[PDB]
Amino acid sequence: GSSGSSGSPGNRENKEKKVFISLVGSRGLGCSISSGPIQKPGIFISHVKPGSLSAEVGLEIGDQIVEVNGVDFSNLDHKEAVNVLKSSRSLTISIVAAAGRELFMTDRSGPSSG
Repeated sequence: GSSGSSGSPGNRENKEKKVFISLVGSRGLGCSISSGPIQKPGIFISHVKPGSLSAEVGLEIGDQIVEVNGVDFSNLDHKEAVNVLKSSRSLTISIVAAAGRELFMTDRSGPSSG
């Protein structure tokens, strides 16, 4: 085997990241999603399991789901966002890299069993 590619670079972005979650093989999502208020409605991650479909991508608490597989998760629900999330295996989630991290960061209570 012998083949090298330098590829053509050219990119400049930070916010709004695309994370594709694949529900195949030995790997199942293990992150919790929450529902924002009326002022900040949406789908935000609450927790991420170690070695989950979200952990693999490096998803963290705050990553608000604004889009999923080209879906409008900016006004979805915990049922619609889940149904759509459970709709197919492979889905392209578009987070804003800890969009609403303050929705959780703000004070650290630390629940036991929701």
